[PDB]
Amino acid sequence: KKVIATKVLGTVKWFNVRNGYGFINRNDTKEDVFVHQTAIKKKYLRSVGDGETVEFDVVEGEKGAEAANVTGPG
RNA sequence: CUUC
Repeated sequence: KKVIATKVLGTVKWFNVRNGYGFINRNDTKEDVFVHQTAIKKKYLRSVGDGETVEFDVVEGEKGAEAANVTGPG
């Protein structure tokens, strides 16, 4: 729930619509960050596409770092 | 709901 970073840019590595999650690779540190469908801002509402550039916050989830408030750049 |  704690915000670790804000307005981070990254590239969607993959996002699986069957399982409802994927990973975004941060452009600043080159680390993958977990992203759940519920963390994506508005059929497949709340999805992102592989290869897309997104902007997001990084928070500390139960299981480590995850994306929050995932939107288009800007 | 953590590398499909």
